[PDB]
Amino acid sequence: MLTDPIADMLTRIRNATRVYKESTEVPASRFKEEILKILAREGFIKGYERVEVDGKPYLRIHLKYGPRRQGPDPRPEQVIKHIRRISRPGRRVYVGVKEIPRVRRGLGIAILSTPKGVLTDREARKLGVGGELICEVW
Amino acid sequence: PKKVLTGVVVSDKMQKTVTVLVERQFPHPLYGKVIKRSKKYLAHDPEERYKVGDVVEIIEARPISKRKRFRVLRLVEEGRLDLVEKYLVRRQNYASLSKRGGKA
Amino acid sequence: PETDFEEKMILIRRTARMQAGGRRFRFGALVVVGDRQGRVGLGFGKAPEVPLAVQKAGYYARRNMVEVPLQNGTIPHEIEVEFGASKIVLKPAAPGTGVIAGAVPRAILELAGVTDILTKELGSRNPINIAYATMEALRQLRTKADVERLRKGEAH
Amino acid sequence: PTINQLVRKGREKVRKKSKVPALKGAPFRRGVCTVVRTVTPKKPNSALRKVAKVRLTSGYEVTAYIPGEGHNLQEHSVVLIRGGRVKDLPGVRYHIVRGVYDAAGVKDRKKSRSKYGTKKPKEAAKTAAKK
Amino acid sequence: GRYIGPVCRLCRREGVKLYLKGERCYSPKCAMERRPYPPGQHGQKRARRPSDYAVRLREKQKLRRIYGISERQFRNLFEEASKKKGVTGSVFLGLLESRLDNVVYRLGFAVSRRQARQLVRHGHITVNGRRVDLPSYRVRPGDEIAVAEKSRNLELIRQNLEAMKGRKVGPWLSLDVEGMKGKFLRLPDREDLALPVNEQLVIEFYSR
RNA sequence: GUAAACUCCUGAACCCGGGACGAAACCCCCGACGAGGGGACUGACGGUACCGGGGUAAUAGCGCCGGCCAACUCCGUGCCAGCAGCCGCGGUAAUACGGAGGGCGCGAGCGUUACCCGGAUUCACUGGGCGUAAAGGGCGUGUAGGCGGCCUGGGGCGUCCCAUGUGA
RNA sequence: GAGCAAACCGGAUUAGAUACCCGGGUAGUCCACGCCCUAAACGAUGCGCGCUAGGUCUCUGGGUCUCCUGGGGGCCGAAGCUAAC
Ligand SMILES: [Mg+2]
Ligand SMILES: [Mg+2]
Ligand SMILES: [Mg+2]
Ligand SMILES: [Mg+2]
Ligand SMILES: [Mg+2]
Ligand SMILES: [Mg+2]
Ligand SMILES: [Mg+2]
Ligand SMILES: [Mg+2]
Ligand SMILES: [Mg+2]
Ligand SMILES: [Mg+2]
Ligand SMILES: [Mg+2]
Ligand SMILES: [Mg+2]
Ligand SMILES: [Mg+2]
Ligand SMILES: [Mg+2]
Ligand SMILES: [Mg+2]
Ligand SMILES: [Mg+2]
Ligand SMILES: [Mg+2]
Ligand SMILES: [Mg+2]
Ligand SMILES: [Mg+2]
Ligand SMILES: [Mg+2]
Ligand SMILES: [Mg+2]
Ligand SMILES: [Zn+2]
Repeated sequence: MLTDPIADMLTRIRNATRVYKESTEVPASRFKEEILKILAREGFIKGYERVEVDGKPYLRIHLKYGPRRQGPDPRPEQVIKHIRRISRPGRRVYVGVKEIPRVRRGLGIAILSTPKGVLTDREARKLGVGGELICEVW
Repeated sequence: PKKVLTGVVVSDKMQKTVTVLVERQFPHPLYGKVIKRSKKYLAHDPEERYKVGDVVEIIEARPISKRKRFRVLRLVEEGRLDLVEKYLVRRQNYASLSKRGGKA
Repeated sequence: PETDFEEKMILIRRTARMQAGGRRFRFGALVVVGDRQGRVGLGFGKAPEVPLAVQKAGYYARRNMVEVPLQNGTIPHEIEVEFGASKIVLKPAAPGTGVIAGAVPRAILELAGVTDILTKELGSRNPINIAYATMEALRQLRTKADVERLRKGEAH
Repeated sequence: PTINQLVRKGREKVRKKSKVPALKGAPFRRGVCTVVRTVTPKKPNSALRKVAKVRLTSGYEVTAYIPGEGHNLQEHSVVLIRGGRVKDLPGVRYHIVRGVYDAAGVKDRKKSRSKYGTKKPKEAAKTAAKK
Repeated sequence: GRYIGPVCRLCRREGVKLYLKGERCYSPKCAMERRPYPPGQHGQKRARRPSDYAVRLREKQKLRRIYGISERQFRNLFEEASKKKGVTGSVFLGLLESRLDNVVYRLGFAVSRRQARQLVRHGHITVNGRRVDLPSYRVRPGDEIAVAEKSRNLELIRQNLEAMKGRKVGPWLSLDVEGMKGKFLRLPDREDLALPVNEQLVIEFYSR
């Protein structure tokens, strides 16, 4: 039994990418599905599409990387070099609007969860709201 | 405006009096984790109408003794031993920590 | 084209080994070479004589350089990098801030041609891995993340 | 530790331990010398080092090193203690100031002075600048 | 009482030519002329690769010794700067260059700063009319810095302006040699100043 | 070390004369006892600050100079006398003791001692740990508590936002 | 209460042996109930859960059965980790 539904996903994407898999599956759910909507509009992952496996819903996240490199260790740079969880369970981290994070000096987002859908540091600030700081990706 | 608080009676032993439990909830001054603490307030039952485990609301008022300074406006659910059982069960514990020495 | 920079010796040491009879020192120099225009590289070769030790490291230096993405006079953005036990962390700063960092990271950053930074340190303040420490930092700064997230991917 | 641990049973602040048992803070002490012995050094160094017990105003009978190339302290002298430990003398953790009370500054010294209470010389003994 | 005493040894310690005397430090005699090595019994020996601290230090004693200010008045302005909007660097200089005792140097009224320090002291200068014997007085943009009426007749001063007849002035100042007056147009910008300094280092020194 | 000498220029102190802001009303008169207007007394600080004239070159010290920490030789002394914040320095070549010269620092101040914060991500929320370095409770059962999968709908306590009062 | 064996009894070795060696010997080791609760009680590595190359040997159930799928024990090793091991 999972303890933190999201964190699970984030990680499942994290390791997934470290071994360069083409895409990984993760338990479906509105939220996660809305959380991946961002990683997708933002370029960290080609995309996700509702899929079934054994009979239970899952989400196929098609990871995105870069080009192969020159010299030793030719593996492709990472698109999601880092993807942490901020607001863990039993640690709820909600930030005001003036408390929203800047994240990797604009090189990365920070998915918030404001009472106005799931937005990113940008949007959320643009709309003028704050809320549970779900994660930080770069 | 007089503050209203919503809690759960937990003892009707006294006359015209009811012990209400107010659970509050706030993030840490230095850890932001959410937290729950509680306080027992002593409000007046001039009608003896409120009984065990009734979920009531409370208001500030003319002190009516050492500790009692609130009242019981009106109901919010006429029955829930569910929570009273928790408090009663917390105390039950103390009764057993240190001294008695179950080891002797 | 041209392959000449400015060299700076970070920290030298005698190392001493042991054998029947006595001891035997081996010298270690830690050098940084740079353009002040974006290229810099650490290097530490050993030798029975400091000079060669420096020269060698002068050669190892120039071979391990890293074009640093400088914006104006700073690092484009933030980065903290783990090494042995060292945790250098650099933070981009406004102009007129100054370098502001340790003997080592400064020796390095100052050749990459920086002018304004604020550095984060938190372990094994060891001249060596803090040295390396400041470099992968400089190797991880981003050029084109802007491109990688939105460009296609054909032949990978 | 879990943050919900840091919550119940938080973090214990670091208490300090004064390496200078000179009551109520106080920067200097007034004591009455008692025995002015000559303790030896320790592991690495060697010689004879002037030192002297001092019945302190606060009530403590503490030892004190006697700086300088030579001094005039005896069995009843009143002295001022500073503070600072010597590393070759276990037990003492305090110094004796000079040119203060029965404690007189060493003669002829010429650089220390402020340290080692010792009114500089007159040099040819004229105004602030002649000689 | 800031310093006061041998100067050229200062010139010799920083290794760069400092104008702390006005005249002379131009003709073959500022010492840095055939003897640029530091003073002391080892000025000629060989110097060892300086410590990051040494450089930052030397570079400060330079910036400062050029204006002859106590490390005290020196610091506090540094701070003023640090706090003001703008490039700590130049903002620092700006102010440093805003000192009456200094402005009196740039306007020529005196052969060099120290002398200007003095002229200000003995009340031979004026700002907006009311004389000012304060060296550290900060000249603001738009303040005439004239010569004391009862001083316009001193030989020493006449001598000075007499030779200014021709010497242009910083594009951040301007003077009227006739009425021996001169305004402080605006805070001179780093460029405008030709200092053999690296304030990006002074700065670094006070970051320790 | 242009340091002094010496030359010239300026002239803090000190002397002369002048010397005030801080003070305007309460009272009295006209007016109406209003409003307004008129009159007059009123200083501790002070004869002080400040202005005008004359005017002499007219206090400097203190800490350090092995490494951190910028500053080096010689003479003395010889594990002695003594230095010491840590590391240490001294047993007959001491850049680490003492004096000299020199030098760096700061300057009416400079050193010292004590205590608070910093460095100390050395109590770590931001920002740490526990195979062998200090650190997993000998194991389990289970109470308070902390934490909790998937879908929709009510509340909307938390949470976020706008207004406003408070935040002297 | 067979054997063994603290303490203890002798034997021998030693410069001296209240020891290593040797011959006996009590508590004890054994069982019952009650008490003690410690341990290099060590994998010196809390419990649960999800995720991340393989290969090789082995115990145990299913299997279209010398191949694949589940549980447990070892070995070697991807990425990764580690101050190193
Ligand atoms: Mg509560
Ligand atoms: Mg009461
Ligand atoms: Mg680490
Ligand atoms: Mg740092
Ligand atoms: Mg005392
Ligand atoms: Mg004297
Ligand atoms: Mg004199
Ligand atoms: Mg001066
Ligand atoms: Mg200097
Ligand atoms: Mg001058
Ligand atoms: Mg005259
Ligand atoms: Mg701290
Ligand atoms: Mg630790
Ligand atoms: Mg839920
Ligand atoms: Mg609400
Ligand atoms: Mg028997
Ligand atoms: Mg251990
Ligand atoms: Mg089957
Ligand atoms: Mg297995
Ligand atoms: Mg292995
Ligand atoms: Mg590997
Ligand atoms: Zn000169």
